[PDB]
Amino acid sequence: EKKVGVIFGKFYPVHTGHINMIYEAFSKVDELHVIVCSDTVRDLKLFYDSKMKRMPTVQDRLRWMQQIFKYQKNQIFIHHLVEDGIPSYPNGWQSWSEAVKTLFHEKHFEPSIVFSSEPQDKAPYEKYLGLEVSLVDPDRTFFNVSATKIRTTPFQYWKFIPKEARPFFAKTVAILGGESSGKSVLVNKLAAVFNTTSAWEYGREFVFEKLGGDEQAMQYSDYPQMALGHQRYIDYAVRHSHKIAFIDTDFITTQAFCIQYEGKAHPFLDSMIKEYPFDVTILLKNNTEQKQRQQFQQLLKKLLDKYKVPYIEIESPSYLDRYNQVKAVIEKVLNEEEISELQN
Amino acid sequence: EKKVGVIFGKFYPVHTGHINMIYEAFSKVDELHVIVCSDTVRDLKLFYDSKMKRMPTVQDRLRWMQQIFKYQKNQIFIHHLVEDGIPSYPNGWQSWSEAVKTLFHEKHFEPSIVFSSEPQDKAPYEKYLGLEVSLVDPDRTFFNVSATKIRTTPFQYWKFIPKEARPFFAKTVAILGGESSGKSVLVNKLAAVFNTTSAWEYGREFVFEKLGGDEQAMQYSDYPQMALGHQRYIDYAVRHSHKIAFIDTDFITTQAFCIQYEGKAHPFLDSMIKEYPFDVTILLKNNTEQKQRQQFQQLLKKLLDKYKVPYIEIESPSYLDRYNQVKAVIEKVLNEEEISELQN
Amino acid sequence: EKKVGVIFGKFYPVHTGHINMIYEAFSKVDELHVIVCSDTVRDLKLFYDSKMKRMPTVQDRLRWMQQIFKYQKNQIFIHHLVEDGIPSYPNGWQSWSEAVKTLFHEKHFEPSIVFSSEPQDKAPYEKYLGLEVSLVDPDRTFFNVSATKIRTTPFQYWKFIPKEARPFFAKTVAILGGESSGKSVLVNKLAAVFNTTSAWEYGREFVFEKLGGDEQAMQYSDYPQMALGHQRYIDYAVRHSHKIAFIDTDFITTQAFCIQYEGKAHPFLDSMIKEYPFDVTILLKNNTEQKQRQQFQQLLKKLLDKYKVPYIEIESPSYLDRYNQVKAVIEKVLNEEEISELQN
Amino acid sequence: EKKVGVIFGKFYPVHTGHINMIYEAFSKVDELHVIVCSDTVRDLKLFYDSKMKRMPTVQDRLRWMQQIFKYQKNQIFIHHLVEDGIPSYPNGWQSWSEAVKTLFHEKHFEPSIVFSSEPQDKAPYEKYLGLEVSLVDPDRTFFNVSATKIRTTPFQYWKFIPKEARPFFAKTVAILGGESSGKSVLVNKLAAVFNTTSAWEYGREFVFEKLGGDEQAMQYSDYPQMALGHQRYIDYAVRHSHKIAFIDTDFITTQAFCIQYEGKAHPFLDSMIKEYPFDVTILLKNNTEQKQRQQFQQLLKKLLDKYKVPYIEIESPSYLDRYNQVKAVIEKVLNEEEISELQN
Ligand SMILES: NC(=O)c1ccc[n+]([C@@H]2O[C@H](COP(=O)([O-])OP(=O)(O)OC[C@H]3O[C@@H](n4cnc5c(N)ncnc54)[C@H](O)[C@@H]3O)[C@@H](O)[C@H]2O)c1
Ligand SMILES: NC(=O)c1ccc[n+]([C@@H]2O[C@H](COP(=O)([O-])OP(=O)(O)OC[C@H]3O[C@@H](n4cnc5c(N)ncnc54)[C@H](O)[C@@H]3O)[C@@H](O)[C@H]2O)c1
Ligand SMILES: NC(=O)c1ccc[n+]([C@@H]2O[C@H](COP(=O)([O-])OP(=O)(O)OC[C@H]3O[C@@H](n4cnc5c(N)ncnc54)[C@H](O)[C@@H]3O)[C@@H](O)[C@H]2O)c1
Ligand SMILES: NC(=O)c1ccc[n+]([C@@H]2O[C@H](COP(=O)([O-])OP(=O)(O)OC[C@H]3O[C@@H](n4cnc5c(N)ncnc54)[C@H](O)[C@@H]3O)[C@@H](O)[C@H]2O)c1
Ligand SMILES: NC(=O)c1ccc[n+]([C@@H]2O[C@H](COP(=O)([O-])OP(=O)(O)OC[C@H]3O[C@@H](n4cnc5c(N)ncnc54)[C@H](O)[C@@H]3O)[C@@H](O)[C@H]2O)c1
Ligand SMILES: NC(=O)c1ccc[n+]([C@@H]2O[C@H](COP(=O)([O-])OP(=O)(O)OC[C@H]3O[C@@H](n4cnc5c(N)ncnc54)[C@H](O)[C@@H]3O)[C@@H](O)[C@H]2O)c1
Ligand SMILES: NC(=O)c1ccc[n+]([C@@H]2O[C@H](COP(=O)([O-])OP(=O)(O)OC[C@H]3O[C@@H](n4cnc5c(N)ncnc54)[C@H](O)[C@@H]3O)[C@@H](O)[C@H]2O)c1
Ligand SMILES: NC(=O)c1ccc[n+]([C@@H]2O[C@H](COP(=O)([O-])OP(=O)(O)OC[C@H]3O[C@@H](n4cnc5c(N)ncnc54)[C@H](O)[C@@H]3O)[C@@H](O)[C@H]2O)c1
Repeated sequence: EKKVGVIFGKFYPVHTGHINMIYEAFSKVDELHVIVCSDTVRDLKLFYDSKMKRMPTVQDRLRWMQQIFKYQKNQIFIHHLVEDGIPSYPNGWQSWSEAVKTLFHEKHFEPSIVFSSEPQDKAPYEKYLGLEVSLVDPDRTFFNVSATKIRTTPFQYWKFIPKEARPFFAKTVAILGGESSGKSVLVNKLAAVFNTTSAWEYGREFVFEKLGGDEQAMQYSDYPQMALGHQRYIDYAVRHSHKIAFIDTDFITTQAFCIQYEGKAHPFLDSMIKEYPFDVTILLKNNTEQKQRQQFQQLLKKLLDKYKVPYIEIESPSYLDRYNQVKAVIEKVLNEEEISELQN
Repeated sequence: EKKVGVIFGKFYPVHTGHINMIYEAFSKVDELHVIVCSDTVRDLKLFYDSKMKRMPTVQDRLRWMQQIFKYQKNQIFIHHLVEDGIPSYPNGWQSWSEAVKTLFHEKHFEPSIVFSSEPQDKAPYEKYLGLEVSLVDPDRTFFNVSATKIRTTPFQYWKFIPKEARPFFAKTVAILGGESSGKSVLVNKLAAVFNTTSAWEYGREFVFEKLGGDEQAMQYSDYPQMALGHQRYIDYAVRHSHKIAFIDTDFITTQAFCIQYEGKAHPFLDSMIKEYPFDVTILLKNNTEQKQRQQFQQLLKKLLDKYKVPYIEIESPSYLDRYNQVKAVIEKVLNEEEISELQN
Repeated sequence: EKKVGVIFGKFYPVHTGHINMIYEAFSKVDELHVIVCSDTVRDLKLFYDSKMKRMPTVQDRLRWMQQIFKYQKNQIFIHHLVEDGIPSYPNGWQSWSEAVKTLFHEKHFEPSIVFSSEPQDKAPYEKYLGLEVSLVDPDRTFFNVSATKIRTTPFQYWKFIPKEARPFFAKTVAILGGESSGKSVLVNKLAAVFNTTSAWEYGREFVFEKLGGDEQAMQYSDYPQMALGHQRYIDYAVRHSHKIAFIDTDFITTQAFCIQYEGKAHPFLDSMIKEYPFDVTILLKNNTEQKQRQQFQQLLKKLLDKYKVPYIEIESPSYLDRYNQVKAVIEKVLNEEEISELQN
Repeated sequence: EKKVGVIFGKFYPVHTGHINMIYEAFSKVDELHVIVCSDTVRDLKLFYDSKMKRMPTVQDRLRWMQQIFKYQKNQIFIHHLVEDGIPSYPNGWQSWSEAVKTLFHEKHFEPSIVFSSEPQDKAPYEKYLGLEVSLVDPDRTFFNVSATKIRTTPFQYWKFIPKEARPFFAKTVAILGGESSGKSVLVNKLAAVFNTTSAWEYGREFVFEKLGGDEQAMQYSDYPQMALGHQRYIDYAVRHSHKIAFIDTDFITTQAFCIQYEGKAHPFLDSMIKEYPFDVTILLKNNTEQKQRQQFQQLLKKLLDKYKVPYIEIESPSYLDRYNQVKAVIEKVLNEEEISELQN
């Protein structure tokens, strides 16, 4: 025999709600085929309509599934269905089931049962696709969540967002400032206090070594690697972030460091800057315990100003203070919003 | 010059409160020495007084620190101080500072400053050890927590327990039952619903292969490895557990499997059984959709009964039901307690 | 359409020769099914006939394949075929192709092409199974190797053995001796000199801490974990061994340590001892630079003697010497053999 | 007391010879300080004098040590000594020992013994630094190797180069060609045959999906990640390369793919191209079993030609052939050299 089932979704994004369902259906079959359906214009409207920074590609999405069901990749399959031109959901099944059928051929599989919620699809599935259907928790008894709720307010529904997607819904807070090191501790204490992650300044060991005598501790061709490692860090922090990820330094800090020590810029750091924007950038100013430091900060603003980097500069007299000021803004990110130079 | 500081603690256990502090002190020094102080009898009373399953050894403790501050192991050091015979805290400093001094010699380091909270120690530190002292968040402004609070009610203070210790405060729930597979899905759905982890049945692929024809899919010398892998799983689940970790099958299930198929027992599975007890063991019985299954369950109870394994057997007519029954008990673990055959 | 191919083998063991082939066939199909065929008695004769320490189970074998082709597990499948009762290779195809057919049904796949070498199978495959066949490097142009060559002399054909199997063909050399620490360095220098791996003594840090004052640095309930970690180490060393893996200490050393400090034994260490034998055990004696050490060595021999642990004791006056003596024996393992108390 | 030793080196590069030594010295001390000494102009001459592609920075070097002795970072330390202006080796000790002394202060450590080979240094060390010295294998009995031998002919001394450095001495061979897929298999078969590694084309799954209908399977903003993953791969391949690492596709192939499908280029791919050159680039042409393929190859040469990418184009009628042609060139890399469009 060999039972075989299908599933359709937009998975924009994928929540523990879908996830659970998919496993459920999977325990009822020997082989399950999971379809990620996209609509260039529809998807596009949902993205812009939301407040998501970057938009998840079809690839980004397929990959989420591809990953979530890796251990079972030998039974659970994942395909992409393109529904462009095909009339809006309520009615188009004739036109839709066409492509579905097409997929089933060029992908060589014939499902005989479909899983879902949205009862309103049973008959139609039965009609145009002619399959046995099976409702599964439509009342949302388990996993009281939706792609729209998460897409609208990520933080209120965080426990429902799989770690594969987190990158499209987490917020990164980068903290620029002088070698004060107060930064790093503050960056760590914050993550601690907010039960979340942080991503150190990659190569901080040499930064401190240079800055000190050693002119060769950090040189022009080092920067690229340094940046790339700082990236490895950030990604772990996001992958595991609770809602926000504190990032010690940012790529601009690295491009700043370079320039100051070589007079040159380095196209690679430039590229990184444009590739990995941050959600919130905070600038720390101090002046109470004289060198070339004031020059770095000068340089940071200049570089920050270019690139059009929205940032909110903090000035403070003592540690404990700075901590509060920052903690304050963050608190507004975890809820409130619209900052830009903050409500001060 | 080269500034150098010390810290004393019992770290029973270690919370994000201590952790934070230690980093703080660390940013004020080039080299920090962290002392884990033990008292055979004192420690012993605290353990038994609590409701912790296993007791953390001196090694277990040193290792927590050893690990938490691994990346900084080149500046932050960790030592063990034995305060047995030395009179109870309030007064004994003369007798205590003796050993401290002894450590500082046989460990070749001379700190010149000490960090802590508990102001009541400044003068004494200044007195008997003669060091500069520095209060740090005594009001517990950040990290409103204590070794006693966590030691008393782990779950209420979970966000304060580092993942290194979790094993001594998390609870494992093992679910025994037939090949029903409903187990596995249920075991996963549970972890999902409770935003926590689960540890699959290692080698489930072959279990299902055997059980089916293939008598060679799982044979006597396989068991040891199988068990050990199931262990790798459990440990990840605990290391990352939210408060509880659902464990598909247990070592007894493996020893049961063996016996049934070889007539023998296997000393190794036996050892594993006695080494890794579980916090809660749940037994699933079914009888509504006839083979040799009833024999396995029979065998499970026999093995469960020996070993003195406290367990609570669940009987149920349909999936959705079983789910509720289980979910019920769990809910009592996350709060209430004392079950043993449950309040039914 | 959807092309689909099969492959048959004993894979006892699996060499880069099979591996290569399988990928080759895989690039010619959309879906490849790889059959591991076993014969209780045949396999059994091949094992005993060889000089392999432990025998690879059907599970051990399926797992090798299961692993080697993990990334492709969604297209390349692996099945077990039982050919017991079925007449010896040359003739039995009628009886053999029966089961093959049976598998193809209860496993729901119908291949239409078979890959192999051994031309002598084309017609028969064409005959009894009726499939298109395709020779692939029968002249062994690439991968001049065989399951028998490796099974006979592993070391001469090491470059052909995948790391998944290495455990069944690598040799472990454990080195027991006093805290001399000369051990560890020697154990490392050896691996270095022989461009191979080594597996440290897990928890050496505390061993040295105990042995010194700290009676609580290593206590009875620590041993189990310590052992298990030492195991994690050994396995990495084997997984990556060049031909041999130097192991600092052995499980008996741990059971010895225990006894000496608790008077008890600990069933768990006992189990480990019986589970993980070593290929060569070397004993280091010294007496030139008085404590309780002579007692440990005494204890090691007593424990070694029981368990029936074949071992070769080395006595030496200075480091450089010991190094040569050891290096000597090893050299005989990489080639010659039969030692037991060595050729001295 | 607390014994403490130093070591000086250029470590250009670091071989298992140095490594071994350093551990040796380490077993004779409680704390060892390892100095990496650089000379802008000297180092620079050694690099150019050799045939190394990229030059190891001071950072690259410190990091090698920093890494090799990570597990022991709490006792073995690593420092950088700048000997610029200080007269050439044979004589300058007065001027050299000055800085050494300076380091010992600003780095707060006072060694009382020095390790090395090169006896000719004992007295001088004794003289200008006044330390107890200790020869260690000067006859190069163990580890018959030198920084110059490796720096001159890496492959002949591969077993002596730690995996941390491999990147500066391994060779990467990238293989460009059409979706033929013959590439990938060939790229893998090569690594197999040469007992070495390979780094697949990251995201090959979608490449093949696009190329086929799916215009959304791989879009403009995907490229950056794709590239970066292909990088993760290459780095593993080098880190573990035997002497050479076969790389499926190269960054130009990715920039080519982009352009062809968006008409644009993407600055990021551009940056990657300039950052990660390859040692040998091979181009595969085919014309025997018509689409838009000929256009890609056209595009590859255009992009290859720009960037000034030295490449050797291979034309061949059948697989087996191509394999030989390639295998041929490689064989010349493992020994001979100077190719550029090859000796054909
Ligand atoms: N044009 C047409 O006529 C036509 C007809 C049928 C389908 N379609 C397309 O097929 C796709 C199907 O999309 P969809 O509605 O399934 O997208 P979706 O991502 O919202 O839902 C995926 C599945 O998850 C289930 N689910 C969601 N949240 C759940 C929760 N909290 N608990 C349990 N289950 C939960 C849903 O019932 C659904 O079957 C769409 O692209 C749609 O436009 C089009
Ligand atoms: N907060 C950070 O940015 C950061 C970066 C590197 C390492 N670490 C910590 O150092 C310890 C081990 O260091 P090591 O000796 O392996 O040095 P390392 O540089 O080799 O560490 C790499 C390890 O750090 C982990 N890691 C990477 N980015 C991380 C992040 N943002 N947050 C937490 N972990 C991250 C990785 O999973 C990996 O196992 C771990 O506790 C690790 O968490 C933290
Ligand atoms: N017998 C004697 O006369 C004598 C005298 C002095 C010390 N001692 C011994 O020294 C050891 C010191 O133990 P301890 O009191 O530090 O143990 P502890 O583990 O409770 O505290 C460790 C440190 O963490 C700080 N801390 C704890 N919770 C915190 C939080 N939430 N936020 C910020 N900081 C926090 C504490 O102030 C303390 O310095 C004990 O073993 C004690 O018996 C004995
Ligand atoms: N829930 C489980 O018990 C369990 C066990 C193994 C793998 N997995 C999952 O399978 C996927 C990868 O499988 P694979 O192809 O590497 O097979 P694998 O058996 O090699 O997986 C080992 C991997 O699983 C992770 N892992 C181990 N125990 C785990 C646990 N209890 N919960 C979650 N992760 C655990 C480990 O960190 C490791 O990376 C991951 O998503 C992993 O989480 C889950
Ligand atoms: N009783 C019967 O009548 C009968 C009939 C047919 C098959 N069988 C069974 O089918 C199984 C087939 O075993 P097998 O002979 O394939 O075992 P095998 O493990 O030696 O070979 C597996 C495959 O690898 C290929 N191969 C091996 N070394 C190679 C190298 N260096 N380079 C390239 N290719 C290489 C072989 O040609 C073969 O197809 C056996 O169990 C056999 O007894 C039985
Ligand atoms: N030779 C050994 O037995 C051994 C054991 C542990 C660590 N190490 C080395 O220490 C360094 C990192 O230490 P850490 O800070 O992560 O401590 P750790 O104890 O956490 O190291 C575990 C790491 O060591 C590796 N490892 C495990 N057994 C190994 C073995 N026999 N040989 C080589 N590597 C092994 C594992 O893959 C893992 O990444 C690495 O260079 C590692 O090779 C060696
Ligand atoms: N200008 C001056 O007067 C003066 C005086 C003394 C030292 N120095 C500087 O100090 C540094 C010392 O450099 P170096 O000569 O040690 O560099 P190196 O990298 O070649 O050697 C490092 C160490 O490894 C040992 N070693 C190398 N290969 C070995 C092998 N195969 N087996 C065993 N041991 C091996 C060497 O004996 C040496 O002590 C240089 O920068 C040198 O110029 C300068
Ligand atoms: N040859 C390759 O380029 C390449 C790339 C990825 C994975 N793989 C193989 O796939 C298997 C596991 O895949 P997965 O399910 O984790 O997918 P994955 O993409 O998550 O695999 C990442 C894993 O592949 C290893 N890896 C990365 N680059 C590698 C390289 N060039 N050569 C060998 N290993 C490399 C990494 O160490 C890591 O454990 C392993 O056998 C791995 O070797 C190979």
